[PDB]
Amino acid sequence: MKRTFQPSVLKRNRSHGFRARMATKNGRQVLARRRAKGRARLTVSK
Amino acid sequence: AVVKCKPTSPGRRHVVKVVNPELHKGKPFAPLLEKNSKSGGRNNNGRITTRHIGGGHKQAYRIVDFKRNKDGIPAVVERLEYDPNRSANIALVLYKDGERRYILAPKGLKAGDQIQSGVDAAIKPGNTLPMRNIPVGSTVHNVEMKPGKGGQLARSAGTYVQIVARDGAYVTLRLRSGEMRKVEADCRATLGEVGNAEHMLRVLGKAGAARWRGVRPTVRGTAMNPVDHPHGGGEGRNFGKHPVTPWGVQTKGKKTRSNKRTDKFIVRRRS
RNA sequence: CGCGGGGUGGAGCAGCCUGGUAGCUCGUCGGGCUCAUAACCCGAAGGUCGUCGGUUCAAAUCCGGCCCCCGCAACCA
RNA sequence: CUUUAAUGUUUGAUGUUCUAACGUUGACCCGUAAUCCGGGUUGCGGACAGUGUCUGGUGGGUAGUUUGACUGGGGCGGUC
RNA sequence: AAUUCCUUGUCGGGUAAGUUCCGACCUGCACGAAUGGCGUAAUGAUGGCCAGGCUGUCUCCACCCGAGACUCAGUGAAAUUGAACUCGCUGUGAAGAUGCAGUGUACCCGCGGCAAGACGGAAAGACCCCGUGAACCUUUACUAUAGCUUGACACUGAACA
RNA sequence: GCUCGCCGGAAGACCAAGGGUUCCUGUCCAACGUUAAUCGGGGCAGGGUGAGUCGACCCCUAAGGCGAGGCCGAAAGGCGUAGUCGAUGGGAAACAGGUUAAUAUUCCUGUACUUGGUGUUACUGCGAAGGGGGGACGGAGAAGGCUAUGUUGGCCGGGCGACGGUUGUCCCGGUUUAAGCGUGUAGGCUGGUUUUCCAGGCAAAUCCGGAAAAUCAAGGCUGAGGCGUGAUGACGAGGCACUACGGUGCUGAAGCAACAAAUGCCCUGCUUCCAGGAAAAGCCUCUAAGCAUCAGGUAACAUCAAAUCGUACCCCAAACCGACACAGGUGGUCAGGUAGAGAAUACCAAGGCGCUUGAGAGAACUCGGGUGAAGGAACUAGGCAAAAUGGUGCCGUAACUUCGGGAGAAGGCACGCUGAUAUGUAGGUGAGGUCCCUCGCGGAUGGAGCUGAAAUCAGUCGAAGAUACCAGCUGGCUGCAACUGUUUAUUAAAAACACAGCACUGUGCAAACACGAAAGUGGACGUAUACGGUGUGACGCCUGCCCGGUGCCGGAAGGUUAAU
RNA sequence: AGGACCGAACCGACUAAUGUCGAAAAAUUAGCGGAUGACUUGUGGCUGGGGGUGAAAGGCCAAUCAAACCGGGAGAUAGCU
RNA sequence: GCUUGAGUCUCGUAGAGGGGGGUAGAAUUCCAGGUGUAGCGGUGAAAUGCGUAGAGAUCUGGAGGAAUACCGGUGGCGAAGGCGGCCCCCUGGACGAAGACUGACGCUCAGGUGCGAAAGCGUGGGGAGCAAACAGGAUUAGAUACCCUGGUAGUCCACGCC
Ligand SMILES: *C(=O)[C@H](CCSC)NC=O
Repeated sequence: MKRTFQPSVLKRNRSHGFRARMATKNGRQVLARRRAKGRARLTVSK
Repeated sequence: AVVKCKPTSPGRRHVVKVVNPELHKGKPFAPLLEKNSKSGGRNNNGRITTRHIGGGHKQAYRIVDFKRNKDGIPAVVERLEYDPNRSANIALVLYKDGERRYILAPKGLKAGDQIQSGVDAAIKPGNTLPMRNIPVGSTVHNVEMKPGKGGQLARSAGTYVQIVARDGAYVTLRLRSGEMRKVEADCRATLGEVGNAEHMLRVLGKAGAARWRGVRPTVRGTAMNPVDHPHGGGEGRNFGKHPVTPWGVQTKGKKTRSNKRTDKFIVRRRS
């Protein structure tokens, strides 16, 4: 077999990145919401 | 040459490698090349537009001139060259003024042959001439549609276009597919017939052959379930509908000749 | 358990659909041409239109019972 | 009234030519080193093609749903 | 016959014994000529039958070597469970009874075992039906629609035959 | 600490990735470890990661992303040019030894190397988003030459040994050495050089490309390893000396020959084959707009700078992913001895572990296996499971056939050990000596030494010699499918799908078709010997009859027929 | 030369047993199939929900598929329990 | 040794001898247009078919594939099969003339080799006409035959097999 969460920080930051979300239309509203709930970790990173 | 390989292993028993002993045994003219990354049949959106295209060997594109826009300049075909793109093995020609180029190779054209591009050239296999001064009733190839487009017809191996007649300003042509079309006399036709005619005798014997060329397998419609193809389903291949394209459009008898901006060109449609 | 169509000289079909007139091939009897049969040519006879009742000037026809026949039924955990 | 005939006149259907609309994934030049694009010369077609609107046909490629009940279980048959 | 319902069809071969198998006979319920027919060496973790070899598969198992099972010390679950002083039998009974009646039997209570019952435990039966429930799928089910296609008006003009 | 046992192409040693202090030290035992625990990857506390040469950042690009104007779209927004990002890619430069509780191609010692800045002196013309060469490349295969490395011997050091022999053809340990520089071989590639001219490379050109002349036959490019240097240096067995009894200081012999031999290197080679095998920059160089008492470039030299981030530890697993300290999965590199063809396997070296519950008992039964009387498929849905065959050379081998095969068909013989042929052969390698010389890493010749198949003969041991691990069961009739292959991951691996070939049909290029409201793309920078769709499915022999019904195509006179 | 044979690393997953509250939410054990190819694989990109992909099973799309997951319509509706 | 066998060289003759590459004319068919109109075609007769969507007939142009009227002759060449419009190129065999030259070098030949009408078969093109099978209409006691109308393979070309 092969479990389904391979660890790769690049892909962790390529399509879940602060600069990745803040880029497009939908992404900003998402970041708006996580701030809207008051969550500390918006999109996990370093 | 229809050189059949002996039946050693299964699959190898039906191979016909029409090899050639007249090409250059070596890597071609480096300056006349450029990369060519296949996109596998996908558009900008990324969705598979055309099926059966994926995988395959990497190829390098040789920029071949079809226009022949150099009047009155002698050239010599130094060596032939195998082409990963065409069926017509291109020929490396050296113009006598110090500039090498690639062009399709005619019938009996060999290494070291002299040619010339223009209205001044007489008749000999490989010479290119603005159609008017060509013997009405000859055989040509690489004819341009738009005088300056470059080259449009009969560019594959063993193909040729017969020039019917020049009535008025439009040349009556005859394609291999029998569709006689009128094109102005302003175009440029290269005399002769495209070489390497034994290309259509070449069989690939194995299944892996068509795959390393680049063609992905074709999944028949009587095998696909109704959800993925118009035909399909049934216990024992219960076929019984009318043959259509996987998108509903009826096939095996359906003229999709929907142009109308060029019917003034086509004189006699496919016989 | 039903629906659909039909039942017409010795064989089999026309005509029915849209009401006043019943036809064709073979066959039967026979003659002819042939030394003989067949084949063919030709003429005639042969049809209660399955049966009964109703209806209108006239019922093979339009309608209603009974009988006979073909296809499908004779099931699935 | 009908058969017809010259003309004035009012619209329509074809044939052909022309050039300014338009098309131009023809050549070339400039912006500009830039296969995008725009414009300018010229060539090739040509009032077509294409697009909007109205409209006839086709149309499971696609979509919204219907697809009766009783029934000595359902179904078949039958009935309402 | 991957097809033959009737059927283990019929004759022959193999076996002492052949509903399978092999070869033929055609009476093909209901083969069939690119939804291809008939053969086909080679290939096959393919389907079926047969012989040899070899063996515990079996006639009938037996012994032995280890890992658990058993005991002791430490740690310590689980599904399940209305309450329980929780026997068999005959009968009756919401229709197969540990619980009612009749009746025999039975000191109280553990452990190692084995699985007949508690219609045992696990899955608000996947089987059938119902619901004027849902969902995909088919088409000559009803109505629309993309696209394609016809023509007219417009962008769209000017001459003559 | 002394014995025993296990892996040893790993259960060993290092990295990427990814985790994030799990690394080391001291201390503590409740909670975590499926047991206890003064133990630990647990708690508390302290310490550790040192760089011009490693990776990355950085220069430059690929698939692809974003993308000022632009084309287009109800809006959002989509695609795309110039540009600008993006490695798994290409591009400059270092090795050995010693040390710490933990880190070191980074610290220290020694020995080296690279790209740039300013300055000095002597010469010389330099100069782009522009051109050219290079960079720069495929698969498989055979061969020559070496190295990492192993072994034997020689030599040095020690012993001659608790039960019989052991001063001898005896035994044990060591015998290690790079980067750079110089030389520049084996080998491979290519004819150099000089003159002139030119519609060629958007322009220029001395650079490249081309055509005629000329002289001579080599010059040049490239290149593992060896040899010298590096190094009268480092290291080095065993001793010499103090114990906090963990280890430290000091001293220091030999340090070579020979054979065998890689998948490593020469080789980003050579032959052959076809499915025809990146791009850009660094680098070398030519000129443009121009600038020349200049500025710059070349060469030698002095000095200076080389930043920032990561660097601990795990890294085929108790530290990653799987909720766990989980019999699973995880890319790359190094990878010894004997037998053996081998990275198989078995036993071992270096090195690391005994799997974090054990002590007794030997009951049924379960599980993993060993063995068996006579028979040998009578078992059963069915030869499922086990059992058996199993290696090398040679002999021999049918029906059938597409003449490749079938085939390792089936069935058989010889296999250990010792000596002799021959103080170990054929073969391979090969120093000294000798000769020559266009003198070097030379060419012949010469044969010491070393390594080492196999065949025959004789004798002998045992029941057995591929004695173990390792390691086909074979054949006959036949359906289906051609075959290799693919598939329902987590109940179906086949007769299903794919398949080369075949057939029809659509398509004249702004091609049909397809994604997309559009633009723009794929099709294809392909064009009828091409591309798309459908159907069957190698090969061989063939592939019949029906156009009523449906669909499609052609012909449209006429009837019906919307909008207007 | 080879979609060549035997057969490890590598990858896949035909048989039987054990396991099924397991060591493991499909593994191990002893044998198999392929292994120069239509091969396998690391790093990294593109195609997305009525859509993707598919050597085509209605399989696969984060242990979930004849139409994914999450949030909003929504306290949806139920002649039903 | 010789020559009356056989062979060869010098100069000429006839010829559908073979292969390869072009070219020419009439006729048939088809496509398009002009003119024009109820029949055309076929047969012993008739019908199928074709035609008022306008054929046939007729005129013009164009694209075609195949075979070569007359010359043509119990004429010619070749081993036989077989081969004829004309031209070019390569090329074979037979024959005549006056001499010379080598000097029996010959005849046939199982096995063996090659060539080899048509038809048929494979790969890839070509495809006008003609035309198995096949279909329709007739004939016929029946007609899967003779007739007619349409018509696929083939017939033709390059490389092979039989
Ligand atoms: C019939 O016995 C039924 C068939 C079920 S097939 C899924 N079996 C049980 O209900």
